[PDB]
Amino acid sequence: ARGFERGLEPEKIIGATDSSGDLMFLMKWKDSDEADLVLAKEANVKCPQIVIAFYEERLTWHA
Amino acid sequence: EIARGFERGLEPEKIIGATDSSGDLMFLMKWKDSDEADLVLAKEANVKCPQIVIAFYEERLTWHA
Amino acid sequence: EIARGFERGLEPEKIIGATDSSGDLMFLMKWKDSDEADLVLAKEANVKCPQIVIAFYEERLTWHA
Amino acid sequence: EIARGFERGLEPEKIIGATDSSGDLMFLMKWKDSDEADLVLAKEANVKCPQIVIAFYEERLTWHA
Amino acid sequence: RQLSRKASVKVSKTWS
Amino acid sequence: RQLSRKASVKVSKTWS
Ligand SMILES: *C(=O)c1ccc2c(c1)C(=O)OC21c2ccc(O)cc2Oc2cc(O)ccc21
Ligand SMILES: *C(=O)c1ccc2c(c1)C(=O)OC21c2ccc(O)cc2Oc2cc(O)ccc21
Repeated sequence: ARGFERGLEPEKIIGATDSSGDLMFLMKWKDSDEADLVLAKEANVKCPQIVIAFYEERLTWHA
Repeated sequence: EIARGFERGLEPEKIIGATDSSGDLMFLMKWKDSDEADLVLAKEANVKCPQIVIAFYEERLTWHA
Repeated sequence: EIARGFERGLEPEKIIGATDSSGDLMFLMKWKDSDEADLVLAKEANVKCPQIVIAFYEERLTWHA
Repeated sequence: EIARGFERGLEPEKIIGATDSSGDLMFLMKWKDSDEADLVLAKEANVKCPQIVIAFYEERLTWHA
Repeated sequence: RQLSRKASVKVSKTWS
Repeated sequence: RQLSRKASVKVSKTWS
């Protein structure tokens, strides 16, 4: 009974990884302290503003 | 001033660049069926076309050690 | 026309931050008896206030292997 | 035996490294049109050739990951 | 105009 | 958001 399915409101994304073969977010949820992973494509649709917040901070300009 | 930004009322096509040199983050927005791109505040673009911003960042992923 | 920068003509106190997000490196310069700090191109501060630049770097230096 | 150091009278080319080892900060200075490099006190290099000092530190400024 | 450069989003797997 | 973030000068102990 895991993942996005728990029905918690997402609070913030703390890291991301594609090593499973898909892009995944470590989602911390509001009013729970067990954080699990979510599919990036799903997060885009369900909490786009959380995703923006995660990506936004990590922006840099390279040579 | 007269005719800038989102006020031109076109639907956004893609973000072609971004800059924080002012003091706030802005995207250089290319709009559909126009070919002069202008700047928009990131806060606005985040709320008005959330998938375009998510799409902009998704192409630009890098991995650190 | 309001062109505050190194041109503001006030005397520098210390460098309080730094950023190279734009293609050029800039110091956030604090001025004497003012509380408006602004950005200056690093290449100018290197030539105009060399000890202010060197002072910024000496504090903040660390050692790697 | 003092016949060495800044007294070598050569023009400073670049700084090669630095060390807190003698308890005081020193730059290993390479001199122009020579390939024998020796050590120089930091406080002298700041005052004598600040542009060489600044160039050395600048190439190494960072914000991490 | 000069900030029209690379524009990378820095992402790491160092967690986990 | 490197401004407002403390900057380090990374200096090597052995060499350059
Ligand atoms: C080049 O891409 C670029 C980007 C942003 C800005 C310039 C060049 C420039 O000189 O003006 C900047 C700008 C652009 C749009 C906007 O709405 C405000 C600003 O403000 C600004 C302020 C400073 O201090 C420097 C540059 C820009
Ligand atoms: C400012 O917007 C910003 C963006 C991204 C990163 C920094 C500042 C920074 O100092 O760390 C960066 C970062 C952030 C998150 C993450 O997971 C990795 C990295 O990696 C990284 C690498 C380099 O070379 C520079 C900056 C960052």
